Amino acid sequence: KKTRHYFIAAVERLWDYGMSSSVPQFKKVVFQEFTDGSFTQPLYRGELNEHLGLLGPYIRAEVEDNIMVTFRNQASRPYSFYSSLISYEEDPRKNFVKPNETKTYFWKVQHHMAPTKDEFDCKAWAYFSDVDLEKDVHSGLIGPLLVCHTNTLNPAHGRQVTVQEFALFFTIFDETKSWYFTENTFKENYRFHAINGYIMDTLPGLVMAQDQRIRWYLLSMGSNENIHSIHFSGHVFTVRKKEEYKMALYNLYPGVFETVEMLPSKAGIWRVECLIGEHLHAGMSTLFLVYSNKCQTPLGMASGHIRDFQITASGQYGQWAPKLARLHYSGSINAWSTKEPFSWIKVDLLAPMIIHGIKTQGARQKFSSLYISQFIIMYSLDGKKWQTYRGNSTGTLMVFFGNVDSSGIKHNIFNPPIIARYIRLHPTHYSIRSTLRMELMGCDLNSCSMPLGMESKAISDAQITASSYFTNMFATWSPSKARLHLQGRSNAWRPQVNNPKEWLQVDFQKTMKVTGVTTQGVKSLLTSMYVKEFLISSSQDGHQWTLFFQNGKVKVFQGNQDSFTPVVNSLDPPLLTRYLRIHPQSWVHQIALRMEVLGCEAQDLY
Amino acid sequence: ATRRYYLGAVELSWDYVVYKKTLFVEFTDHLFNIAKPRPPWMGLLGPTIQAEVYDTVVITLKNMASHPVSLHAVGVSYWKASEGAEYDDQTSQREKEDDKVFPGGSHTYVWQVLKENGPMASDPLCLTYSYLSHVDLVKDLNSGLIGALLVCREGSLAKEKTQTLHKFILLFAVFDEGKSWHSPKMHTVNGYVNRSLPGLIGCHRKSVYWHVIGMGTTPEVHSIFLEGHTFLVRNHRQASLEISPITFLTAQTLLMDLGQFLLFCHISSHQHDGMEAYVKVDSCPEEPKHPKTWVHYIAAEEEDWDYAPLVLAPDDRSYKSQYLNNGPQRIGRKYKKVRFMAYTDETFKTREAIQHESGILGPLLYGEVGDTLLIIFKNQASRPYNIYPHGITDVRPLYSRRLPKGVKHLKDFPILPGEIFKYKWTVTVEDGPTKSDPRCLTRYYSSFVNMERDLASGLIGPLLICYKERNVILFSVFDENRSWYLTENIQRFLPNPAGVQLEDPEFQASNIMHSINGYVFDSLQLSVCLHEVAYWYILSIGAQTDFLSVFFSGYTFKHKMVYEDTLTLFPFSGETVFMSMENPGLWILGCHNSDFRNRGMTALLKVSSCDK
Ligand SMILES: *[C@@H]1O[C@H](CO)[C@@H](O[C@@H]2O[C@H](CO)[C@@H](O[C@@H]3O[C@H](CO[C@@H]4O[C@H](CO)[C@@H](O)[C@H](O)[C@@H]4O)[C@@H](O)[C@H](O[C@@H]4O[C@H](CO)[C@@H](O)[C@H](O)[C@@H]4O)[C@@H]3O)[C@H](O)[C@H]2NC(C)=O)[C@H](O)[C@H]1NC(C)=O
Ligand SMILES: *[C@H]1O[C@H](CO)[C@@H](O[C@@H]2O[C@H](CO)[C@@H](O)[C@H](O)[C@H]2NC(C)=O)[C@H](O)[C@H]1NC(C)=O
Ligand SMILES: [Ca+2]
Ligand SMILES: [Cu+]
Ligand SMILES: [Zn+2]
Repeated sequence: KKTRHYFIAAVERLWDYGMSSSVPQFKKVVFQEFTDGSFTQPLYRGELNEHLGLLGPYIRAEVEDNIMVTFRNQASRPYSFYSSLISYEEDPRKNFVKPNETKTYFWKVQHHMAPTKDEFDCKAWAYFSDVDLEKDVHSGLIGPLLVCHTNTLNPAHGRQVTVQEFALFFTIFDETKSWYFTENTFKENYRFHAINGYIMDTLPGLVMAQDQRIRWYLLSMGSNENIHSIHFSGHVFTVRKKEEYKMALYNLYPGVFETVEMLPSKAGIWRVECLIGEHLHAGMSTLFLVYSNKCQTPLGMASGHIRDFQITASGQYGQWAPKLARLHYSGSINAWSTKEPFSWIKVDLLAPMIIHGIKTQGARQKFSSLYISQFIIMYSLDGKKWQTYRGNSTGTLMVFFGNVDSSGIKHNIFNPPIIARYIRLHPTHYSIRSTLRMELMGCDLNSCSMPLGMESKAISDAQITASSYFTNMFATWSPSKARLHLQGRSNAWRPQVNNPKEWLQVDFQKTMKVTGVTTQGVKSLLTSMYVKEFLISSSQDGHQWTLFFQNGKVKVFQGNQDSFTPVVNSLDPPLLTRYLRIHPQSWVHQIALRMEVLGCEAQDLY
Repeated sequence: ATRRYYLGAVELSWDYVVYKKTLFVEFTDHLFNIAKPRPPWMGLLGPTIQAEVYDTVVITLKNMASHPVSLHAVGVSYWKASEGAEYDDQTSQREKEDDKVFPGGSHTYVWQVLKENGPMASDPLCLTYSYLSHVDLVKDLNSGLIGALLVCREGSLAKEKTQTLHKFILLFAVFDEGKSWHSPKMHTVNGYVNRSLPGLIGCHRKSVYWHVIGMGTTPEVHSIFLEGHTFLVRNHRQASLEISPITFLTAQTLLMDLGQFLLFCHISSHQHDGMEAYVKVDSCPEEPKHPKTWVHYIAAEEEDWDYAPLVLAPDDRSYKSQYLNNGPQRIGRKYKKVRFMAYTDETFKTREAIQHESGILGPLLYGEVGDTLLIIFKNQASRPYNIYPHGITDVRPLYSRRLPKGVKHLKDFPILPGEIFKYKWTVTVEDGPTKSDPRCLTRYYSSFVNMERDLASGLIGPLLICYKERNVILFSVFDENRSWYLTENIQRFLPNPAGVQLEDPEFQASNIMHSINGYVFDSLQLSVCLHEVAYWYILSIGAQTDFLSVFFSGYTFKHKMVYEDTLTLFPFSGETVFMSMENPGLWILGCHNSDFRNRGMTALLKVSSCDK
């Protein structure tokens, strides 16, 4: 069993919560995760622990283990380390560390500082400077220090692994305290109702799956007001203590670090708030996304659904542009490439989105393997100030592996999943030119942009009929053939006569939330038939249809241009329903429809 | 497996000559109207909604108010067109209609109750939660929008009819009336103030269950007691319920003895604020090794007291020299008090030795279930004082019941200066620890001739009721400002005491001694042998108004089979802990309240090697 070793220091920063949709300074002090004894590199905080915020880092350990925290006061005033557990030797009694000074504390974890067989796989414990047990908090020094059961933390790979851990900490930050009374007495203002130091909605980092159970490490701290009654909207938890108890609200007293586990409900973007009125409309709300990852789906660099703009380069080699950068682009006139040294390429997904993985590619030249070899990823959720991706516990940032040939097709998954509007890919090694075809794998925010079954045959056969259909002694263009990919004998729906006020009808079994529809044509050895333009009516009851308007507009949808090519329309307000019905207005040679539906499960019934 | 509730959000008019606001309610209509006959005591409380662990509740809200209001349930799940709260659903309006129902606005909700949302293996039969308006909280709570929401295992009054348990819904509400749509202040129990609220009845032999909801807008806390009677939470004997900010807990009473009993809130400044009502208990018809006698002779005794012994910090330089270092108008350090001292026999001269360890406290009363204490108490001192213990329930004078002379209860009966009285404190499992309980619960004994003068004058000591199978820390603030002796002390400790003034900004502080065991300012140290392992019976008592957060520098203690960092002490609770204690050095045991702990209020703890 191991010696955990932590290079931690105490740093001075600016603090703010000058949001994301004028603004105040504040020299606060924090615990900073450093790197070698030199305290030269600080350890870049990855997507992993983005949420810690104002906290210093997770100091983790198993029980039979040792902890060693070599600590450096890179600050202005004297501070200390101190937790409870931090146990000494024996025969002038105690300590603090002066500025520009290093102290070391090393001690064996006992079962006396661990979780009982009855608790949870880990227990959280608090650490903070005890130079002024009161002021050296408001100033900014607290972190969590987790003791875990043996064989629970994963070797080398950082710590734990099979549950996502998150540590929330609720205080009033009152900068009348804080050794830092610089400044830019009258009567009152600076009370921050902060969760890991983020007032109103600021706390940025709660990305978590709709499977993995989460344990949340909860802490309050100080002023006898700090009695924060914590709620997790539409979610419950369990508590350790004697036996396991199920609860929906847990009250924090000062100092009581509390470990609770939960398995999250339905996917989406929810809140955690201190339910005591005043305390809330003072800033406690803070959000978390539970995404599904049974929703990975192509972001549409496949089909030109990501239109020819919204893809940029650092530069390019002649023509051989990005744009031509889509996965599978054919011809040898294809894919982005520069021989310029350190290039990059960027997609505006034109909207905030979860992106689970990128698929990468090369290109033949004459007889010249042309592929991107190694690369890293950057991304932004706004546009201006960017970010680098360090997937799970790695080191400095996560290095990806591209192709090793002109057509091989690496699909690197975003382990923890990137959460951006924009995504930028910079090459680090290459074949002979950094060359790239690629598709993005992702899904919208709310995890609800998925195939609804038409193509899946997931939607039943006679779960669809239409306003009539063509059929004769030979063919049968049954409505039940309107299936996005279906290769068949006569393979699509077609009505018998061609009518402007014609339709095809899908009965969703239950009530479904719709993102949009992907439409299609057919070839009949005859000619290409497709629908050019169309309208959606929806119902609810079976016979009472209220057609899809857009904003006074009766939304006139933008259909295909060929036999093949799935072309897809999003929905203005996403459409809750049981009854869907596209309405071919003007077509090409015939009305002909293959098609699928996009979306998922809503308030099923009333 | 399905439960529709026709709920509506009406503004009516409150009280039992004052106040009037908007709150929840029943109705039976299909379109809008009257229909919902509501029972006595669910005061203003929105109707109690109640489902099982597979059922689906379907509240159809009507909002009849001029208020914009919602319907936010806690502890049950839904999609994002129930929940009824507005942030970043991100969703379309048929998905944000729940979030804020506008005045005149009917919109329906749906909650389900998955194997998940339901009550754990070994907790309660129904978990206590509740619902509310989540659109201005402070606006909405305070006006009257909170219904009781109960989630429940497979057995229930709408499936499994013979659930015949006796159960009320206690809502301990601090309603601010100037934070309403007031454009002032009630402070109740179910909407009933001072002590109306009829309901409250339990059957003599059997037991009674409370679904408790703490509610308020702000962190102001409570300590609820029910006369004579103790509680069950989780599974621990708790003799107070301790209601916080916003607290759903679910608790049991079991009422022997017929009568009427007040429950209420012990904390000081709430006394008149009138959160309290009566519970009665008359008989329903149903089908119409061998224990010891623990004996002590205890006395009330006027000694002088030194709050900070060997330790001076000379010069009025300080902020401590000011509580201690006596001055032109500050008694400081040394006051005349009246403690319990323990003597040897029927006569009272000569006793067992004073406690550097457990300072001001009277002697340690102990007794196991079955056991009987036997308190012969003499009062040597100038005021009628007495002894009652809190925790225990069987306290009669020794040879009879019929409590002497006039007094309808013994706690109030005063022992005259110079008389002796013989008391039998018999102990019974039903006021002692359970299997879950830290098997040896801490408690205290005092003088109820003037609940707190008689305490804040010097009269306490500790009491341990323990199971039928020592280190006492007491966190006390003594307000010498009203000792009974205050006056006497002044005419003896001060520049010939003319210019008096009891009331006085700064001076008044000089006499408020913040103390562990009657010792202040890192005076009182404790020795222990490193490795020697200890039970510590800690209690805040007479440490006026607030809660505590006790410390122990560099030490972890087992509070109720779990390992902790810092224990939390309400008013007149006393919690009992365990020191796996092999960590050497000088450790500053104070409290990580840093308000108090430099008004005095810390001790030191030395851990080092011995030789038994
Ligand atoms: C990035 O870093 C994070 C950790 O911080 C990790 O991210 C992902 O985490 C997952 C959780 O460990 C890993 O995948 C698997 O999850 C499956 C969950 O499904 C279970 O379902 C059953 C019901 O039948 C339940 O009882 C369980 O509690 C689960 O909910 C597991 O199946 C799986 O565990 C395995 O089970 C198989 C069964 O075939 C066994 O043969 C095997 O012994 C094993 O225990 C596992 O836990 C996954 O590591 C990871 N995924 C992704 C796409 O990122 C990763 O560690 C990091 N990702 C990297 C490096 O790519
Ligand atoms: C219940 O009634 C009222 C609260 O509304 C309390 O009345 C007190 O008495 C005075 C009389 O002048 C009032 O002005 C105040 O409302 C209170 N004042 C003081 C100084 O206490 C009363 O406390 C309550 N009754 C009980 C039994 O608790
Ligand atoms: Ca909603
Ligand atoms: Cu709070
Ligand atoms: Zn109260």
